[PDB]
Amino acid sequence: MPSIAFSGISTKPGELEFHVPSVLSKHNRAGLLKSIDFPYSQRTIESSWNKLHYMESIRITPESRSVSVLLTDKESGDRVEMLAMVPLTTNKIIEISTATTDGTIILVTEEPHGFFAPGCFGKEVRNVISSYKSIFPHGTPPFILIHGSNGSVQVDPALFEYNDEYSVKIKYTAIRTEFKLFGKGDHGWMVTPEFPTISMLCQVITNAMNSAIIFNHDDPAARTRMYPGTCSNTHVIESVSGDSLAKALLGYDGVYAGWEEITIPAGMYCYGELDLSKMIAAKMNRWHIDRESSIIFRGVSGYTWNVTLPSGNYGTPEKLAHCIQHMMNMTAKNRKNPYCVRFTLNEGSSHRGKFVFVAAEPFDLLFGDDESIDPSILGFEPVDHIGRNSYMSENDLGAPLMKPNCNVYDVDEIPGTHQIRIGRRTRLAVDGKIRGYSGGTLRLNTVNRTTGAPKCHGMNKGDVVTLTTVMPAPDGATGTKREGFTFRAKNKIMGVVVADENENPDASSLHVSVPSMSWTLGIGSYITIDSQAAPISVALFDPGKNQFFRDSIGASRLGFSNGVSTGQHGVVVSQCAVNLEPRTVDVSFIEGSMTSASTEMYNQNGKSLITQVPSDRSSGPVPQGMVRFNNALQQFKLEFTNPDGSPYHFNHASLSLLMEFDD
Amino acid sequence: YDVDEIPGTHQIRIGRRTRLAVDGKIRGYSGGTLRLNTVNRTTGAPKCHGMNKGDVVTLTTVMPAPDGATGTKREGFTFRAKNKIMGVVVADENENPDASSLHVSVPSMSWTLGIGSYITIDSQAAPISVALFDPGKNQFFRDSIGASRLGFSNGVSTGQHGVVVSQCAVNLEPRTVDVSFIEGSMTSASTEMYNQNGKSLITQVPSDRSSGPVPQGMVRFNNALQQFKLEFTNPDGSPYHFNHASLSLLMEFDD
Amino acid sequence: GTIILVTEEPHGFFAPGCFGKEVRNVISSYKSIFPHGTPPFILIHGSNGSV
Amino acid sequence: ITNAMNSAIIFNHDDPAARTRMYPGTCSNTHVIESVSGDSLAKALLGYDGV
Amino acid sequence: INQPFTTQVQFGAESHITVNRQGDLLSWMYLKIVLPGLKVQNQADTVQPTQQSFASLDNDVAAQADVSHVLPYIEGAYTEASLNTKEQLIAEAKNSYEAAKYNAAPLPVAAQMQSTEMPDFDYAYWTEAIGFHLIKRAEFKVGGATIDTIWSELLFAMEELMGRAGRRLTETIGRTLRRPTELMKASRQEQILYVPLPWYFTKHPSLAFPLVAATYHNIQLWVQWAQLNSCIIKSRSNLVVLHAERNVPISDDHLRASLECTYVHLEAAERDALTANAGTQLIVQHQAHLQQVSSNNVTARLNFNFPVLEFYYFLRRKANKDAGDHFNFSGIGGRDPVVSAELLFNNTARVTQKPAVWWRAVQALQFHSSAPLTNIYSYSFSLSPEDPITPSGSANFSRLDSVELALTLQDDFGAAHDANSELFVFARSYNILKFTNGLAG
Repeated sequence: MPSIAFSGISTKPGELEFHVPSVLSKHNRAGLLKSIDFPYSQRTIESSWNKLHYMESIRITPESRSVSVLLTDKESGDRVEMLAMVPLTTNKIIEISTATTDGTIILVTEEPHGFFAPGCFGKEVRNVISSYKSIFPHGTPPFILIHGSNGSVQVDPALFEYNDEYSVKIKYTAIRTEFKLFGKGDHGWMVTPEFPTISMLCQVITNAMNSAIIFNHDDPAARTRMYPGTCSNTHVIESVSGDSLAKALLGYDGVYAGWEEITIPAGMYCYGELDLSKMIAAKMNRWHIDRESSIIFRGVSGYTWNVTLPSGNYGTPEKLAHCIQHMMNMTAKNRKNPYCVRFTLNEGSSHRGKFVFVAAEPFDLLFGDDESIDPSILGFEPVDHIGRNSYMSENDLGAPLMKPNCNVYDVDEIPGTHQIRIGRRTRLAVDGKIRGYSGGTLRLNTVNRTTGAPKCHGMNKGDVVTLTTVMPAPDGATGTKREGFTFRAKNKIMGVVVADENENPDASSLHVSVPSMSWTLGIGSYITIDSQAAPISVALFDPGKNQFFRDSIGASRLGFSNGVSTGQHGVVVSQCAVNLEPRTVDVSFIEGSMTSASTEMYNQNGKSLITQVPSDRSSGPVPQGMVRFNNALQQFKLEFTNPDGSPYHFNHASLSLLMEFDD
Repeated sequence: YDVDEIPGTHQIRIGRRTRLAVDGKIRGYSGGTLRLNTVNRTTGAPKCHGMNKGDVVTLTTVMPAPDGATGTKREGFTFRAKNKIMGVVVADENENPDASSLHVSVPSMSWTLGIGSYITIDSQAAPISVALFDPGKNQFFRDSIGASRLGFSNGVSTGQHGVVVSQCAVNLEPRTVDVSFIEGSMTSASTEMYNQNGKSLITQVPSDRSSGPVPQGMVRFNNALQQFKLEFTNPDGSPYHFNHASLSLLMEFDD
Repeated sequence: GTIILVTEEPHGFFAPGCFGKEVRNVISSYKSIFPHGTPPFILIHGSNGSV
Repeated sequence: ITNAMNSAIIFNHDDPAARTRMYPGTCSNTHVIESVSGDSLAKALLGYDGV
Repeated sequence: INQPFTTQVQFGAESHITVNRQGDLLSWMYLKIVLPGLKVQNQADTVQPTQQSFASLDNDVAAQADVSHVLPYIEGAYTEASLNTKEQLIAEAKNSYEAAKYNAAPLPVAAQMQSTEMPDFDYAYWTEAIGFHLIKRAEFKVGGATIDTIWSELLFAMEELMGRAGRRLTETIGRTLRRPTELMKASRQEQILYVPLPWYFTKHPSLAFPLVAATYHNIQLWVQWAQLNSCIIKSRSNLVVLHAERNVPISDDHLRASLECTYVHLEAAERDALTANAGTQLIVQHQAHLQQVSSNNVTARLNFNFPVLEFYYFLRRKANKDAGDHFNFSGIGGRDPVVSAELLFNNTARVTQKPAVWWRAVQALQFHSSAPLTNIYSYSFSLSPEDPITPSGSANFSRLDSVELALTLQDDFGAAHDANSELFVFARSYNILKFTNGLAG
């Protein structure tokens, strides 16, 4: 019995090919595997499985609200188009007509209101918003009017009557206690809640379809499916169309397109060198700066400037780039060499891009200085970038796909259960200094309640905010006492965050459409601004369980079940302990390399194994594996599989095996 | 260079330190050559500059002292140019090479007015390339520590910013030792154990004493044996180093 | 209005034309070989600094 | 060096092998490489089997 | 009868089917493949832009590789030239290169400037002959033993040589004869392909596989699928490729396939006779030698076994493979990659050095139903290698100590950008399949 050492270098995950010397290529030999020198080179997180997918609440916008279904009648062959329109999260009122002889008011909206589904298949016109009372959690108001002189007003959806696609009737008596003046020229906002889950959105679309068509979301599969409901006997579904919502729900074999993606760096997270929980939190909070941080740069004159970035949520890389650009140009005072800072998307990508710093003259970015901001936020290495007029980040960063995160997350492992928890931080209200009020819009500079420094607010167009008189400073506040603007309303003052086309988007400048009050008397004074915190849903799948989430870290590794996990309070907890430990590796022959190998070892799936490599070098030697070869062997291929069935990653490590052959 | 193991990935990093500029006291200027004594920017003591003939340096007016500087305030020579002042480090055949004496060919300016004053001198920092090979992979790098031990691939790894990082974690742990017969000591030995290369093994010694006893190995000898030779190989195929240690083995023979 | 710059050592900027090829400026190729922003050539001793 | 050779001769460095190799480029049809000489650079690049 | 796979069908995976016993013999076998229609969207407009990379026409790696070979022959300031001036300089350098290497007379520059009229809109398409390219390997198994193996490259070579006039597989495999505009048109909608699997039993009715005689063996087809990244070409590098109906990024689970088998039902007397005595069938098996090419001189050591009827060989440039042109067996600038070849048995010339045209055109003219449109070379030991039932010559490679195919390739083949070009050699060999007591081997 000659023993032969075989050495191989893996060119592919999970597969090694070995050449048998011609001296041994005789027919009908048993090979005993004596030992494997296994490299244990597979990372806890590999570049092939480093994604986590999550979402907050689903906002309905003018571009993402409609699903159309073409139905064909089975008897006549006639074609009927069926449109579901979902109500907008925020819709502006453009006119309020005064009282017909019956005391009804007509409210005219900027966009089609979507409150009434057209009567179809002999059904009456259905109020879609009336169904929100049964779909949303208890205490969620189905509908709010903003701009009442008395504050925000919850209105029963059943009090609305259809007038046309852009206008609704309501009895003045239903709203009389609250309607005392819409200001001349700003008629306020219609507000509906954002959807906590795809399942709740599918129930509203089903109701807007008068249950002629049923939309169901399967959380275990992370898939939306459409079925014929009450029209199933009379009509066939021919096709589906619609806006960005229809494409998002159905365009990817029912997988929702609005999942935010984080990429975790490949590495060892089981040995305590890298903290996976902190890394997930850092990647979810990519556009949140916890503390005031400095960018250090030097111009051609040899003068070094320090630029202090405001703390808070920038929301998008473009808002961050623009803030850096603005602050660099203000600090350098030099109109002759304007610094330009931009985020640039990669060709063919909608959401991956790089930071680019440009000036007319050469300048240096001092990112190797310990007082500088962590350059990894900007995708740069922590080294000084010198002697160029242009710098582009080495690393690709992800911009938000739909809506930037309104939450900031902590990710921690629960002591004693070892369960991962993804929890939103307590959202702190911001103080806003009143800069001006014109045309129903209040202009505010947002500041940190503790320090009084500028604070990036993370709010976006169509966000609904609550306005209060300046709240007492938090315990341990170091900032100066702020003079509060005092206002009183019967109900909560709400406002809608609006874009202003005329002002540079400083991430600390906040513009809000607000009820007509004496806001001009408050110029220079402060108010407190709060916004609602969103739920979180996390989509996690083990390898091969879902075709869209194939590059996911794995549900089982993070202690999750395969599917969508939702936290209504912005907190999701794993069902099981986190398991990042190296796992056993099943070693088998690749089918078709041999017409017949007998083994005594089988895995749980009945697959023939040569051996099982232990999780680590300390667990003992690799078990001996007897293999019988029925034919003359010139070459054989070995397959190395993880217990999840994924291919083992050799990371360019070599492997050596010792086989003893019978005579 | 700083060399460190990256926390949580266990990857070795060979990184250049931030090259600190040196202050140079102007001693003299003659024939386009500026003569400088180099000093530490923090302490003001003499500092060896590491620069050599043909090095290209940038000259600036004395920069502000670093934070936490303990040295006395230095009087800076002020000069202005539209572009960066560069100079070439030159040898001076007439001066003893004190590693703190720096001679630079510089543009013709009023440098003689700066005698006794200070300027700041900076030089570009180089990239690094590291050549690492496992035993037997390259005939020239045969005495290399091994690419795989340091988490490197076999070959040249280049860091354009003077920083190179290993692809994998460092693995310095003792590895298993393959035990086999030397070919030609025996006309035929049958074994049930083979390594990954198809080489017949007697046994595989574990990485350490704590991993368990050495597996039993059955060997059949077809001939009368007066002597045998054993080969002990690491998993990389390199010979095991006994370091003058003795080894004992127990064999049971059939009757 | 041309200036001649005379060097201490052979400048090596021009490869001789061979095999029917024209004389090639070797330094002109540094713009495509070196990383972006590396100057292929600098003159030192300008009264205005490096060029 | 390949550009200074007008691509008549191609110099390639193989980083995995840490070896420099020389090949006939545009002269491959008309000429044969007889020998290589030069200063310390030629010896440094080619004298040790391309190491 | 159409039958689903026993395992999931996906790009880059292996799938198998256990063939049902719905008749007494198995005759024809087709892989029915369903490919979705393709659409494209800009990466900037996509909510999830992360997809596998595809070959793109704005990054023509094959054209860049061809330009790299003529760079030493470009006279003047190429780097600083306008685009139209660079195209002129490349066409002039091509004349100088071809004059120096081949003593070719110069072509007028205007005749070398073939604008392929590419459409001024965004598209993606399935690669040429996608029905063959999808089948990286298929194995016909009986009782767990592999009876025969076929490869994508072999299927294409077999259709080139044995494909009869008026019965070419064009539509059935998604082949347009390299007309990109037709591939684009076809790729906008769902495609149903019927790829014939040319097993020994599909070649003649008397060779139909006797299911009744093999009752105790499972019959299986195993298929290794091509990776999705290799199956698609796009107009531009920054495009995301979408499933045209579902409006989602194209993914590995969008491959659908089934097996269409023709069963034969026999009269009871013939069925009983065949069950009692199916005896032996003469079979043709396929063997493969696959080699990387890094030099203009290549020796392939053909370790094939059994009585070999014939062999095929051809080369693929790395640049053609990387461009997604998987069945482009041409050399540099579309030339013949082989200058000459020699066949040696035990270091003795069995066929002395012959030029490429002899191996490609003369061998095809003598022994095959068709001449190949691509650079496929053949050699037959058989007078009629396409006759599945009548042996007409062979060489027994199991009795030769060495069989060497020595190739002289074109200049610079396997150099620089074409390092790791591929040599394919396929052989057809006789064996015997025996049926006894409900078993086959």
